[PDB]
Amino acid sequence: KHNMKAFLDELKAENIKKFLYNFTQIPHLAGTEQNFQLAKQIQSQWKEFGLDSVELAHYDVLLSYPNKTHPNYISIINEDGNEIFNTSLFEPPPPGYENVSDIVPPFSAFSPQGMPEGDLVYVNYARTEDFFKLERDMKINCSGKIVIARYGKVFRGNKVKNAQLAGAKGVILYSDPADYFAPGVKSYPDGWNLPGGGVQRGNILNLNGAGDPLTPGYPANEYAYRRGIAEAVGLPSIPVHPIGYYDAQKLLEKMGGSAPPDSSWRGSLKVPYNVGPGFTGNFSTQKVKMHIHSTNEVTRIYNVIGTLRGAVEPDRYVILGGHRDSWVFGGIDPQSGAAVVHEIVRSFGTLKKEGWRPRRTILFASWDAEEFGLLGSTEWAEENSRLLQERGVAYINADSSIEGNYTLRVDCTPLMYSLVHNLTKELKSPDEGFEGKSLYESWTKKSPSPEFSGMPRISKLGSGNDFEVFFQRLGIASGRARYTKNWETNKFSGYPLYHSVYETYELVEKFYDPMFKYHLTVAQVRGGMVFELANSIVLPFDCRDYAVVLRKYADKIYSISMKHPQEMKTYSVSFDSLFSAVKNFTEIASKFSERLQDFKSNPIVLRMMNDQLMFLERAFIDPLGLPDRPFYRHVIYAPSSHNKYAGESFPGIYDALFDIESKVDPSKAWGEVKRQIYVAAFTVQAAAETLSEVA
Amino acid sequence: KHNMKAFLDELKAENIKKFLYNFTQIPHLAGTEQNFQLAKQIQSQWKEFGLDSVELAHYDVLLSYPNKTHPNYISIINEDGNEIFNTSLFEPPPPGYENVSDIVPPFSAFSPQGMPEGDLVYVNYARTEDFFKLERDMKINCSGKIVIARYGKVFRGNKVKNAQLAGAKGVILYSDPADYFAPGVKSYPDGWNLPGGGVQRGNILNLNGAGDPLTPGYPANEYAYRRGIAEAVGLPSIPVHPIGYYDAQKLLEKMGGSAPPDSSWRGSLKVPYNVGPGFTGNFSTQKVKMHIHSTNEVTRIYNVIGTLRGAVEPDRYVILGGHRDSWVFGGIDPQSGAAVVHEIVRSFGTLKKEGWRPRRTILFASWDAEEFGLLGSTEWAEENSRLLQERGVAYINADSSIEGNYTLRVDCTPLMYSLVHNLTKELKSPDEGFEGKSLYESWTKKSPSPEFSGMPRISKLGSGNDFEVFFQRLGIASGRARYTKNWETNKFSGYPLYHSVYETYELVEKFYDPMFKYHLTVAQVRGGMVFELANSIVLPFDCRDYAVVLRKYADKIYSISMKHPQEMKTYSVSFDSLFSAVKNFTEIASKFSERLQDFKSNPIVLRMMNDQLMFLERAFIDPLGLPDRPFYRHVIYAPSSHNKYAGESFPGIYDALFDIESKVDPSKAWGEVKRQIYVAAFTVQAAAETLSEVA
Ligand SMILES: *[C@@H]1O[C@H](CO)[C@@H](O[C@@H]2O[C@H](CO)[C@@H](O[C@@H]3O[C@H](CO[C@H]4O[C@H](CO)[C@@H](O)[C@H](O)[C@@H]4O)[C@@H](O)[C@H](O[C@H]4O[C@H](CO)[C@@H](O)[C@H](O)[C@@H]4O)[C@@H]3O)[C@H](O)[C@H]2NC(C)=O)[C@H](O)[C@H]1NC(C)=O
Ligand SMILES: *[C@@H]1O[C@H](CO)[C@@H](O[C@@H]2O[C@H](CO)[C@@H](O[C@@H]3O[C@H](CO[C@H]4O[C@H](CO)[C@@H](O)[C@H](O)[C@@H]4O)[C@@H](O)[C@H](O[C@H]4O[C@H](CO)[C@@H](O)[C@H](O)[C@@H]4O)[C@@H]3O)[C@H](O)[C@H]2NC(C)=O)[C@H](O)[C@H]1NC(C)=O
Ligand SMILES: *[C@@H]1O[C@H](CO)[C@@H](O[C@@H]2O[C@H](CO)[C@@H](O[C@@H]3O[C@H](CO)[C@@H](O)[C@H](O)[C@@H]3O)[C@H](O)[C@H]2NC(C)=O)[C@H](O)[C@H]1NC(C)=O
Ligand SMILES: *[C@@H]1O[C@H](CO)[C@@H](O[C@@H]2O[C@H](CO)[C@@H](O[C@@H]3O[C@H](CO)[C@@H](O)[C@H](O)[C@@H]3O)[C@H](O)[C@H]2NC(C)=O)[C@H](O)[C@H]1NC(C)=O
Ligand SMILES: CN(C(=O)CCC[C@H](NC(=O)N[C@@H](CCC(=O)O)C(=O)O)C(=O)O)c1ccc(F)nc1
Ligand SMILES: CN(C(=O)CCC[C@H](NC(=O)N[C@@H](CCC(=O)O)C(=O)O)C(=O)O)c1ccc(F)nc1
Ligand SMILES: *[C@@H]1O[C@H](CO)[C@@H](O[C@@H]2O[C@H](CO)[C@@H](O)[C@H](O)[C@H]2NC(C)=O)[C@H](O)[C@H]1NC(C)=O
Ligand SMILES: *[C@@H]1O[C@H](CO)[C@@H](O[C@@H]2O[C@H](CO)[C@@H](O)[C@H](O)[C@H]2NC(C)=O)[C@H](O)[C@H]1NC(C)=O
Ligand SMILES: *[C@@H]1O[C@H](CO)[C@@H](O[C@@H]2O[C@H](CO)[C@@H](O)[C@H](O)[C@H]2NC(C)=O)[C@H](O)[C@H]1NC(C)=O
Ligand SMILES: *[C@@H]1O[C@H](CO)[C@@H](O[C@@H]2O[C@H](CO)[C@@H](O)[C@H](O)[C@H]2NC(C)=O)[C@H](O)[C@H]1NC(C)=O
Ligand SMILES: *[C@@H]1O[C@H](CO)[C@@H](O[C@@H]2O[C@H](CO)[C@@H](O)[C@H](O)[C@H]2NC(C)=O)[C@H](O)[C@H]1NC(C)=O
Ligand SMILES: *[C@@H]1O[C@H](CO)[C@@H](O[C@@H]2O[C@H](CO)[C@@H](O)[C@H](O)[C@H]2NC(C)=O)[C@H](O)[C@H]1NC(C)=O
Ligand SMILES: *[C@@H]1O[C@H](CO)[C@@H](O[C@@H]2O[C@H](CO)[C@@H](O)[C@H](O)[C@H]2NC(C)=O)[C@H](O)[C@H]1NC(C)=O
Ligand SMILES: *[C@@H]1O[C@H](CO)[C@@H](O[C@@H]2O[C@H](CO)[C@@H](O)[C@H](O)[C@H]2NC(C)=O)[C@H](O)[C@H]1NC(C)=O
Ligand SMILES: *[C@@H]1O[C@H](CO)[C@@H](O)[C@H](O)[C@H]1NC(C)=O
Ligand SMILES: *[C@@H]1O[C@H](CO)[C@@H](O)[C@H](O)[C@H]1NC(C)=O
Ligand SMILES: [Ca+2]
Ligand SMILES: [Ca+2]
Ligand SMILES: [Cl-]
Ligand SMILES: [Cl-]
Ligand SMILES: [Zn+2]
Ligand SMILES: [Zn+2]
Ligand SMILES: [Zn+2]
Ligand SMILES: [Zn+2]
Repeated sequence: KHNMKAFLDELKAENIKKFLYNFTQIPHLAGTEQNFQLAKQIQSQWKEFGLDSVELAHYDVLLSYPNKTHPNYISIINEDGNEIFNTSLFEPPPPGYENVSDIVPPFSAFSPQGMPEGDLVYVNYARTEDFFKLERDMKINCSGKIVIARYGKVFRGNKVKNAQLAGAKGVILYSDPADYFAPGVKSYPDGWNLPGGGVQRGNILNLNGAGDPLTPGYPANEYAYRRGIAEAVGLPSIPVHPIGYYDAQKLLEKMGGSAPPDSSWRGSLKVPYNVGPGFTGNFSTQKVKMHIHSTNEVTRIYNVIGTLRGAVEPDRYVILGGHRDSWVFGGIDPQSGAAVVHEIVRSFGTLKKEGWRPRRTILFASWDAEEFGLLGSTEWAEENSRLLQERGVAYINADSSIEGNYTLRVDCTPLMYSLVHNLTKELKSPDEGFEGKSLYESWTKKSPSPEFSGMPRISKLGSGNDFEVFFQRLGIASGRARYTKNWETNKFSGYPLYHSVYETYELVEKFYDPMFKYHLTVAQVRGGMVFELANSIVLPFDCRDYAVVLRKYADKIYSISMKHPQEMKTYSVSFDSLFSAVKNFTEIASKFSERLQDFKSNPIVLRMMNDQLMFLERAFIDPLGLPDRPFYRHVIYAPSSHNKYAGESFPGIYDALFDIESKVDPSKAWGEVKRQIYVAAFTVQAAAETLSEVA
Repeated sequence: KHNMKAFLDELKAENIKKFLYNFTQIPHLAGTEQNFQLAKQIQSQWKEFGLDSVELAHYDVLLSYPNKTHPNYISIINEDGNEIFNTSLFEPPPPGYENVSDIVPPFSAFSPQGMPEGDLVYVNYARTEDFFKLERDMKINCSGKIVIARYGKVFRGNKVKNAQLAGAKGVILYSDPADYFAPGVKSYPDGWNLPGGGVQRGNILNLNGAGDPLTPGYPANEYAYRRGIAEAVGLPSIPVHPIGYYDAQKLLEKMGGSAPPDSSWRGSLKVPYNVGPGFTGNFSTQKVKMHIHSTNEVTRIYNVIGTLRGAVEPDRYVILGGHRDSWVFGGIDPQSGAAVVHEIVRSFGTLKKEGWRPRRTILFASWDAEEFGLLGSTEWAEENSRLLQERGVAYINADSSIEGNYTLRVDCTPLMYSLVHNLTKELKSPDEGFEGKSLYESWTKKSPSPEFSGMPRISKLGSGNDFEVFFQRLGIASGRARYTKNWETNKFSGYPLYHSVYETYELVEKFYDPMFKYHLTVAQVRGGMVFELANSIVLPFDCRDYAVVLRKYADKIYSISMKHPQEMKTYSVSFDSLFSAVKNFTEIASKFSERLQDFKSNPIVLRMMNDQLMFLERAFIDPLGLPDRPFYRHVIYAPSSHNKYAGESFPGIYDALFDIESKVDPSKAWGEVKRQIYVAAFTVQAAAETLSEVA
């Protein structure tokens, strides 16, 4: 029979291995010839795997690259202007890859050019609270200083925005062993830790969902009208560069001025972690000088779009998407995900060649330029937004399949919670000590829900990956799954070799998943979810799960507000409307659920309830967007204004409440709280009403 | 049988007559008790007529009313400050209505309060070109002057905005017999002309689709958060008041300064129509003083919403809507339309009681506060926008059924052109000399298409009525139809007694439609269109008709641009992308049409092509809206920036080109032309692509 089990059993660990090896022998940087040739290989193979159509969709977008003949570096300069210390021009390439060309040296994509000279201030992780501590508590002024911050905790783009708003004239990012060196593990190539010469690449934009900086709202097609660079969205205004911890030690060891304010500001190097500004007495006349010569350039990018036409509802689209572009070899990020997508396509294609077709259309995507700001997925969705909003059932992301080997990690819309629970109960756990047990059992055991015993943790979607346009702009139900580490026993940030040259096939095969069994399990979870979304007669969404989280989020935003009881009295700040809307949502969702369970080969009633299910995510979109963030349109979920990676619930209210006690005009600020309460209450009630009887 | 003919034959002229009489014996001003009691009567009757459900939807919105104890008026004052002439405090009530209370005196709804004193400047119709002539050609400065303008040609709100931007400190509006007195016809009550004491009421807002001034984007429900008045949308900043032509003669007869610049500036009074500023020599020290004391007040309004549930596609909505609120008795505006809606409901209800149901759901609406800025329809649509955008097939408006007795007038989306042609070929002409001929024949004869012999004229939708939210904000196919005058033989504006106390039942029964046959024909057209939209198995829209008009509009916007050949060369301004998109739209629409004609009791293919048809209007919506007009989101059609009543095609391009030769930075201005060309081209291609095969 042609059922989910036939699909899942066709998936092979050994095929994933082969594809990963194939995808990671050379660098595939967005906008380079090698990434175009890999796109053409993916297109050809998806066609031979059996998809009905596979096309390239290309766009011309702003990318950023270092100058090959004028390298970026940082110096300590003396009184006279001599450069007495210079940071590295490249990461020591891994064993066997020392003759690979076209390895892009470490840089901060989209840095402006500059040669700023000045005194260092150390700002910890450069979080919002870190700058609060510096400015308000320690009375340190960053204006005209170069700030040095450790990577970790938050998106680097938020660090740069925070530094900018504090008046820094440049930013140095570095990897502290406290955050990127797990105790007892060796450095690559003998272990999975970051060595001292290793450096994390990454973009430092603040795009807030805009896509290509030059064409917000519209696809960067052949006749697109582009903003000039001065009006581009999201570019930083001060130079930025990343370094490793051998270099960082040399910049930090001479720091003077104030002591760190507590141990949460000290990493693991043998330095005092003084905050500055500037160096101690003997070296006080020495300065730091940045040399940045990267250029921004409009460059062609290529997405691969494959289509498996639905037999019954070809106008309903389930999308499996992940990126192809990498910073260097991309052994984890993204090729451990793309290898998995490639095997999923192969499996669906073998069913297709035996005569099967899914009920709904499945679209497969190999996105380009994700590393430069989610540009490929965003421009494609801008191009096709009318199709996606009227026909998009769901979007399943497929970047890195592993960042650890401990247990499963799922972030998704509440609408997919029951789907995930049910699917993981039918899959085998790959974990040692859980032979013959379900993935649900092992996952639940190692990652319990904080709210309910006997269930596993499923997190909110944040951002920093290609589902952003589909979920937060367009309101299509979205989700992601991968294998992860134990975040309890280990206090380091993501995985140590993230965005480094050392992220290789060998990293994965030697130290993460030698049997490719974790990969295979992630393929079954992603593949399984897509199968169920594309094939179940009733869409596998449970509106009642949204009702439960909405109450949780309402309670949580109310508790933030109730830190300010006097102001709530003075300004008549009531959450009554939001709680009322949530109660109504609960009631209506419960009655909808009964109709769904109880409605006869009547395809119109079915479709009309599949359309109610599909448009429920869509109902939380506000076409006016959030304040000063027009492309974040979902009212329940947005990326945190302080950390793009983290999701925030009732973001409009959260941001109106944040730091409200430091606003100069409290009537005005509490007015905007009330406004946002009204917006949320209205939108929740409106979402609820899409599930009432239609007439 | 239960077919369109049974529906149409059940409609009765004599029922329309009775309903009109019933709806026009007392004033039904928005926000007054009498309009609430009429809402409750409509609700009860629609229930007894057989609808499945009839509810009131109420909102609390900003309205405007004169002060009962502090009347608005205008004076000529002398040197000493004596008021030597005062305009009327009320229109002489018509015969038999002289004891009706609660007749609102003439005023400009939403005028601010003020007592400005100054010299008069006469600005003709206060159009954009009128102010150009004054300022640029005649060198007359309106700054600090009171301007007097004749009603006609454009929405009065645009006149007030133009006066404001010219620096006027107040505006006096008046009705010139040139525009409101048809030669050879007598004054009410002996004819249908405006007498000298008659005055046109109306709002002077510039809302640009926003709805309630205090709650743009969101319904004005019980917990709504309201802008303060200073941040309200669309309110004028200078006092404004309307007068009749006896009063106007007294203000104009002493005007001095420059002569009118040509005969297009002279109306029909025995005055020179001098432009001013100020009065001639003997009276030069006399001034005009306005006394305005109207107040803006948040007031409850009530829409009546009736539902006739669909038997097959209950989640697809065809809406018939028109307003109930009137300035005074509303004999034409709106009750000649509402009487027609009431008979349509009665007819559909008689079919329903014999067991019939339409295929799709039909919603019927009696909107409130249309006269105060389309507030009822807008707030309801803001409330229900998610339902309407995913389920709204079409919206058929039903304000005034007559403004003349010569022939039919239709304004609608190109998608309904074939529907209208086919329906009017099956209806009987009510016209003298066309006994036994079709409405199509008589209409085509008296109102030929300018483009094609053998077809009738169908115009673009403008604005100034309740379809605005449904069409220009939400992208639901919309249309309207009424009986109209011969605009050829008569050079007057709309109908003379528009928004005057003299608009009565007797006006209609004596002078417009004594047999109610024109009413009945409009009921058959509106009713017929609703029937066909709600009941035809394939939605009655022809995508190919959009292709034809899009080419016409492209040619037209290109010709405007080509008035500037040097700039088009210098700035590389190409319309190629827009013509390419239009050609593609034509090709794809033609292939879609063949699939539609040729696709088998397969309900999913049918529905998937009914969804393609229904979402085609929707595809022309840009969620970022037009520049500085976020609630005008349709890219093909918007209300003219110079005249809310008139439709403009490719409005984004049109406005970027308007007066472009007077902009200071031509590179910047031609850049914005190119930007708008790109937006239009992209949107047309995107609309076309919603009609390709779905997978
Ligand atoms: C969660 O769901 C419930 C429904 O189960 C919603 O309940 C509605 O609550 C609103 C308040 O936001 C009620 O509003 C009130 O309506 C009264 C009239 O309602 C009756 O008549 C109307 C016709 O217009 C019918 O639609 C309706 O069914 C009732 O028959 C008004 O008279 C009230 O105004 C008066 O009191 C208020 C408050 O003290 C004053 O400010 C006013 O000035 C005025 O004196 C009021 O507007 C509404 O009736 C409720 N509908 C019900 C019970 O069916 C919740 O609103 C919803 N939650 C959210 C957040 O949407
Ligand atoms: C009306 O409909 C037609 C389709 O019938 C559209 O035609 C497209 O036109 C665009 C231009 O806007 C063409 O774009 C060109 O694509 C070339 C590659 O296309 C081939 O390969 C791709 C894979 O990426 C396939 O998708 C495609 O089917 C072809 O096989 C590029 O190489 C071109 O770029 C080169 O030339 C240009 C122009 O001189 C340079 O600026 C570039 O730098 C580069 O040198 C170009 O991008 C596209 O192929 C056409 N599609 C077709 C024919 O199927 C119209 O665009 C459409 N109208 C509107 C307004 O949308
Ligand atoms: C995840 O799996 C669970 C458990 O299998 C699914 O819930 C179950 O779904 C079925 C089908 O709707 C329910 O069956 C119903 O039983 C009652 C009789 O008591 C009757 O109302 C219906 O005729 C129908 O047969 C079953 O009750 C329900 N079990 C629950 C809620 O515990 C759940 O739907 C799955 N989620 C998905 C697919 O997203
Ligand atoms: C308005 O009325 C006209 C004329 O009746 C409608 O056009 C006609 O629609 C019918 C049904 O699609 C077409 O019939 C077709 O005939 C051909 C054989 O030549 C075949 O392709 C199909 O099997 C079908 O029977 C007819 O050709 C067509 N006539 C035209 C275009 O002249 C029009 O659809 C109506 N518009 C509406 C309802 O909006
Ligand atoms: C655990 N963790 C992560 O998973 C970060 C997401 C990394 C990865 N995303 C990613 O690299 N995206 C790119 C582009 C993101 C964008 O431009 O929005 C990047 O962040 O530079 C992913 O989604 O798997 C994390 C959190 C905080 C931190 F500082 N470092 C890593
Ligand atoms: C012929 N003609 C009209 O039909 C104007 C539309 C009048 C009527 N609409 C209407 O009165 N709407 C109200 C409210 C309009 C709004 O606030 O958008 C008004 O205009 O004051 C209708 O749509 O039938 C016209 C054109 C120009 C002019 F100056 N006077 C009348
Ligand atoms: C990755 O796999 C592909 C597909 O097997 C290899 O590409 C093929 O290479 C052979 C031998 O050069 C050619 O004859 C085919 O035309 C290629 N097929 C394609 C592109 O569809 C590719 O070379 C492998 N890459 C590495 C690094 O091993
Ligand atoms: C990358 O850096 C190089 C070399 O240091 C730049 O090339 C120089 O550009 C300047 C200004 O145009 C010229 O006056 C020199 O003659 C060039 N020098 C050499 C060695 O060619 C180059 O322009 C930079 N590339 C960019 C900005 O993309
Ligand atoms: C750091 O790098 C700089 C730039 O390459 C070095 O300084 C240059 O050295 C050459 C050769 O001595 C001089 O002729 C240049 O004028 C110098 N350029 C600048 C910009 O200073 C410097 O020696 C390096 N420092 C260390 C410690 O290796
Ligand atoms: C793959 O899984 C193994 C099994 O847990 C990991 O290795 C162990 O890590 C724990 C937890 O910190 C230590 O107590 C043990 O000393 C390690 N044992 C062995 C056999 O090495 C391994 O680290 C995982 N790989 C990655 C990259 O996380
Ligand atoms: C308009 O028509 C309605 C309905 O026939 C009249 O309202 C009815 O009046 C009678 C007699 O007073 C009452 O017994 C009914 O309760 C009313 N029915 C309703 C409101 O549904 C109304 O009075 C007529 N108006 C005029 C001005 O003639
Ligand atoms: C309407 O006009 C009247 C009377 O000319 C206003 O009533 C006066 O308001 C002022 C200011 O509040 C008081 O000082 C007077 O004592 C009132 N006079 C009378 C005759 O009552 C009234 O407030 C206005 N109504 C509004 C603004 O809605
Ligand atoms: C125009 O109206 C005003 C206001 O009612 C009249 O002037 C008032 O007249 C009374 C009685 O003579 C005076 O006591 C008031 O002081 C006046 N008020 C103002 C504001 O001037 C005026 O007479 C009327 N003019 C004409 C020609 O009828
Ligand atoms: C209703 O229809 C009649 C018939 O055309 C209109 O009256 C005529 O108007 C024409 C055109 O200007 C004149 O030539 C005739 O003198 C009029 N004839 C009669 C019989 O009155 C009448 O004006 C229409 N009603 C309205 C309000 O337009
Ligand atoms: C920080 O530095 C500059 C002076 O160089 C000054 O303009 C700015 O306001 C300072 N802010 C402080 C001291 O808070
Ligand atoms: C019109 O009037 C005032 C002077 O009272 C002045 O400020 C304004 O600029 C004038 N504009 C002209 C003369 O163009
Ligand atoms: Ca873009
Ligand atoms: Ca509103
Ligand atoms: Cl992912
Ligand atoms: Cl109308
Ligand atoms: Zn990635
Ligand atoms: Zn990455
Ligand atoms: Zn009206
Ligand atoms: Zn009106």
